[PDB]
Amino acid sequence: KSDDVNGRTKMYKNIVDGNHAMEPGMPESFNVLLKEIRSLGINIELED
Amino acid sequence: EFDAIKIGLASPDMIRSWSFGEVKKPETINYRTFKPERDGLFCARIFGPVKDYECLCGKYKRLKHRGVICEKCGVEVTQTKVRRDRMGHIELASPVAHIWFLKSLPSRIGLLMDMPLRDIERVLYFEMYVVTEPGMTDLERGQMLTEEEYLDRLEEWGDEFTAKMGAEAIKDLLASMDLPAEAEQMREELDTTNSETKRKKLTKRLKLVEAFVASGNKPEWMILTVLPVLPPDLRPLVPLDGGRFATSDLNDLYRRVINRNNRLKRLLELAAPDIIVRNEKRMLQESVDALLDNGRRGRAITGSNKRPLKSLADMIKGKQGRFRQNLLGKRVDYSGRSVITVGPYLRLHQCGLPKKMALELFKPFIYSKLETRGLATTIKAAKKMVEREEAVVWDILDEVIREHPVLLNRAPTLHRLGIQAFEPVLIEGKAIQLHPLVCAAYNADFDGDQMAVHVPLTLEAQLEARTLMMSTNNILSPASGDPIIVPSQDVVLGLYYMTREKINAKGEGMYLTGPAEAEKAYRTKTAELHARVKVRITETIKHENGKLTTETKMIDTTVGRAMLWQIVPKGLPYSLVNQKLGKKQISNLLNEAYRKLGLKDTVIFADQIMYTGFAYAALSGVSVGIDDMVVPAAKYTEIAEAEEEVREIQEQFQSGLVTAGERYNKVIDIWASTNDRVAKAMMENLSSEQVINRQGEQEKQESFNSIYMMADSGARGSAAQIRQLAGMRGLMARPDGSIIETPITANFKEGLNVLQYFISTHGARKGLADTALKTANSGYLTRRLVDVAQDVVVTEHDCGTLEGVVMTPHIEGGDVKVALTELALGRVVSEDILKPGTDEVLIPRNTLLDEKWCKVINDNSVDQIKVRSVVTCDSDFGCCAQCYGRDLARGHLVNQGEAVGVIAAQSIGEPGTQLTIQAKNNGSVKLHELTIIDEFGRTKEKHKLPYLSKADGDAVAAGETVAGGLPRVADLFEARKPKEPAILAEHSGTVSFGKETKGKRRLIITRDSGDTYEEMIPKHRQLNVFEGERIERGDVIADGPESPHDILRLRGIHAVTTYIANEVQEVYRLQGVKINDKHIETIVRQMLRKCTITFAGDSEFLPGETVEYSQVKIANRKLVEEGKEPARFERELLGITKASLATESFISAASFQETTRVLTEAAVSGKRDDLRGLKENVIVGRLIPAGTGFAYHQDRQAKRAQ
Amino acid sequence: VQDAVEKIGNRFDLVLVAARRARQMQSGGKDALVPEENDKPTVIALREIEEGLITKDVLDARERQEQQE
DNA sequence: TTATGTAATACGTCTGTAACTTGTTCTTATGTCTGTTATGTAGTTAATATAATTGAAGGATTTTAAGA
Ligand SMILES: [Mg+2]
Ligand SMILES: [Zn+2]
Ligand SMILES: [Zn+2]
Repeated sequence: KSDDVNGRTKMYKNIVDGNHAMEPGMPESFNVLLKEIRSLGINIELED
Repeated sequence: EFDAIKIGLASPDMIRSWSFGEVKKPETINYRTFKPERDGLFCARIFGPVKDYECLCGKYKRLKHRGVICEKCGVEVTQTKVRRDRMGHIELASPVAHIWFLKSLPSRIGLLMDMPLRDIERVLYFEMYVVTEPGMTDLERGQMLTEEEYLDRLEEWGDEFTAKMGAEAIKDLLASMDLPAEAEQMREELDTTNSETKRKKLTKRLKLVEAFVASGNKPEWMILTVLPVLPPDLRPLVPLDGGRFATSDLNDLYRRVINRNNRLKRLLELAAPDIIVRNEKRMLQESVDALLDNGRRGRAITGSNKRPLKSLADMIKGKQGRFRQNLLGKRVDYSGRSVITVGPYLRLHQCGLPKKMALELFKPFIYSKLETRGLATTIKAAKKMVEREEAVVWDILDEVIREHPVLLNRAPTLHRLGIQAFEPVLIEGKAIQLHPLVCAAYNADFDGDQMAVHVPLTLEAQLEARTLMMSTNNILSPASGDPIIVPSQDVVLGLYYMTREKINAKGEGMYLTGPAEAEKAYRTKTAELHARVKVRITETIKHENGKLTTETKMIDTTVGRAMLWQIVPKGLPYSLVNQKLGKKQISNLLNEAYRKLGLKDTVIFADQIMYTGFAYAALSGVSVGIDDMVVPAAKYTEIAEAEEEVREIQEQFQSGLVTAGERYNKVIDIWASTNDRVAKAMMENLSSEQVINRQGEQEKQESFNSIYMMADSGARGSAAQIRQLAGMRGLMARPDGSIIETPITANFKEGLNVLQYFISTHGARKGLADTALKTANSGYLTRRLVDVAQDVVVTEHDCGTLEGVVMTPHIEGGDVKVALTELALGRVVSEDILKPGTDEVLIPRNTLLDEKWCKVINDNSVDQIKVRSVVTCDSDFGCCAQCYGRDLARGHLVNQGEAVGVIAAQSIGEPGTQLTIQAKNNGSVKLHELTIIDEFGRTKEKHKLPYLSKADGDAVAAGETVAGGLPRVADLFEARKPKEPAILAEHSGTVSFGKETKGKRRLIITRDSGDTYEEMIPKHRQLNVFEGERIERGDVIADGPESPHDILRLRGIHAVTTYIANEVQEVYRLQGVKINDKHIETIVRQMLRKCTITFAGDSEFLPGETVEYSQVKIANRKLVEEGKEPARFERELLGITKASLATESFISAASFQETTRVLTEAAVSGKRDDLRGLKENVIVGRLIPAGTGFAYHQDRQAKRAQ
Repeated sequence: VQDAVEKIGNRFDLVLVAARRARQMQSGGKDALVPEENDKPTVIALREIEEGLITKDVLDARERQEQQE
């Protein structure tokens, strides 16, 4: 509903298709957070 | 996709690896073509194309050339969104120190090289040299040389030594350090040291060195040689309307850095004086620190508009920072807002939603249904049909909203009842219609309030709204367990009026077949609402075991009482209705209905109660008039008497018989007495009337005055307000706090004069401003509680612990403050409850104490019990179901996955705005203190014993003489030290005096082993101990407030838990707020989470290190399994703030507050976050490991196990 | 929804089971085991759970049977 | 009875329509080369002159490192 760019378009399409299911992803605000922390010269990353 | 977030230092190679190019020029965009320049801050070759699948020169301009780098310009043909991801880098001419690792105290650089910060800044600011390589010379590493001294020792030695100046010198010192050798040196010296201060210093330094060697970081990485550059779309330069351009301050900061770097590179080619190059290096350092954190080094640089430029740290941190403004909270789609009106026709599960709002909110659903049932061929057809507002669109909207719940919210959301799910009913208008019975949960009044509406989209959200958040499910307050849907105002007034009793009303003495004939008599004007009649009532009782007994009898009642009985569900006694029904009576009706019938019957009964109350309050015709405010005739005479006596005491003062202070005090006393007497007279005149009965004499009857009925029913108003209306206003306070002598001798009926109104304003302003500030104080307290207790979730069913807490009724004098039934309702028994004086097991272990067992305990006169609590649970993470017990909002055992911590924090924080020896019983006397116990065996009087009519065990008869609210809670939850604390006996032993050293005194104690322990006591201390006395541990030496830390250290966990609970509940109960103690115990458990190791043992723990208690418990269990010496620890009480900031997760700590310190420490230590709590999963958009998502996370914990 | 939580025991597990049933009825071609009575899939799933026809074990068994076929 | 001659009827079939396909021929849109003008960059000036700068303001509490 706020900042998952692909997820919100997918949600709109699914509602139009009458499916009512979502595929959540990563919010864009968290990516911005990571980019600024890296710009502060600190290695922040996601482990698998 | 990912399971953890790692943080650590950034090496130059890593920063280069992140980058897609090197920014060489401060250029941004062209002044004519508005296109990015090459090698600038917005370069398309470094950061990506400006247009989707296009290149700057425009030769490759389609998806056919995807992934092809154009040879003429160099722009990769790809999507524009890569400009939000691609970074750049700047190769700095000279190294620059990182501001966070230098000026965030304690300085990691300074701690690492063991030099004072001022020295390091002197080297950095290019003032003094430092030796890097000493060589075969008497000079040592890190010693300072001034310019003159550097010259003399350069002539003396020459190239044997190396001395440098600036960030380069610090970099060489950091690179030349041999970390393992230094660590061994500190370890050995610590093994052979005595001073405690030097112990702390080398402990921190060794911790830093060990963290560096373990994390894999290199110290020289704290000095930047290459500077990363943020993606352009995160610092955009965009055209505004009117042709103006809007930019971010990061552009200016980066431009300054690049300009100074280029100037330094130019000055090192046109070989320049050392002074100029030194100044330029100073510029470069200042610019980099300004870009990273503006204002920390010194004067913050400002823009052309004369306010400080916003740096990256400002983007990251604060109330406006990314964590709290965009990650922990967001603006959401499918949301609306409107003014709220009242719907008296609604059911408890219904809310009135305007049609236009529903059309806007449910637009995709309407499009879907129009496409499905065929009236819209495409999506623009559906859009046009919705815009034109055709009828079939309205039927489709009805069908979509038919059973789709919506979420209603009102700010501030103090507790979870501030958001609830309702079934929408489409209404014509623009205002949301709200059910009255939920207003108390929302704190909503219809004077301009606005509410927000949210539409849950997926099926899971809809079922969560229907099952968890729906208004019918949330009718019990989670803070106390009481009903929260209790009727108020007109409902109470109507139920009160209909159930009142009148003498010689029309139709008195009539015999009625049942409630139906009472209704028939009232509707036919045969009998009044308040006629005393005899009615045949059929009453069914449902017992505790489920027995249903039905029986009929004739009862003397009132017509209104039977008419109200008509709506009462079967299973309830008729005595609940056969009385005048105030607010308490209706609340008791609803509570009994829930306790004996369930939920559905309760909601139906509540709806019918509210309908009936509204109807009969409308029918009553209750109105306020100037004649309803009867001023007693005794008020004038009482005022005259008080004035005459004040004249007499003024005469006495003029004679010198009494002083000024005495005169003031007793004048205050006489005016207080006059106010009380006038209030009593006005109440007595207002509360009664004389009527003529059937036999013809005069009888006393309770009054039907409108104001009296308003006050007595509990609808609106209390005795103070009627006193102000028809009695006296009383003494009022000067703004400093003093109480003016002359009161206001006028009420609001005759009106005040100018000075009386001025004194009134004095206090009115104080009240309003106090409310304004206290709201913010309470909000900050609630925030702090939420972050400390956020990680507590019910993770297990039984922990298998035998520990428990001892619970007894609370006694603070000669009367009980709260019974044990209230304290024990909903808690699981820990130790078997034996009957007093008997060995029979009345109650087995692991049993939930519901109402029936509470009545059993009350009947069998049990004083002390043992129950499980959250603090004593042994679960590694969270708590278990048994240690928590009943969840108050639902009435059953707490389910797995309930966020009990958030519930506790909200429960404690919500009431914050409302915040600001003769025996009297018969029994025996016991000495411990003094206790007076009734014959039944219950301790009913607890009294202090300062250092007596009856000795121990002697029976005493009645009458025998044996002889600031919110700040307090906030100070208690942070475990503050009192300004003048109580001095407490450190060890058990015999006291002895000592040498009265000048300044302050010393004392000694001799222990059982003969060792002497010395204590440092100030002069002004009224010592209680006497020499030759063996004082126990936990005894008071100097009277005063008790520090919770001392209580925990010297008494135990249970003592500090009891202390905190008792004081916070004293504060809460003073103002009439009821909060269960399990919430407070959850908070206290979160206070007890860290331990300092006193005996290192063999586990990887250093002495004097504050570590997590669960980690130590797991390590000790492992070592016991291995048969190795376990660690010895002391537990610490930490304040909610300090406990929150010391969490294992650095994401939660950084999002709480003090982001700079948390990030710096985590980066240096190489911390790893496992995303175990609620806030971390909220930030990364994942399901929270609580409630519906709980199971999901458990599955992952299985997958990582395999 | 007191009957449903009594039949399941936990509100969250009930929500999960009802969500699975509703997705089966909406996204999939599965038909309701109780009269629809012009109700949405979530409410019909709740009604089926209250009647005892749908549990987590029943859904898992049906999924296993579908996988076998 | 049997030749004869008309008549129904079924099958080839000659021709008229139409589909598939290429030549080629003309027209136009585009890419490229070239010439001219405006833009952008850079270097130089020689009475003598030689430690900013501008504000800004009734905060109230805690905790934690430096100095002695
Ligand atoms: Mg209001
Ligand atoms: Zn190109
Ligand atoms: Zn437990």
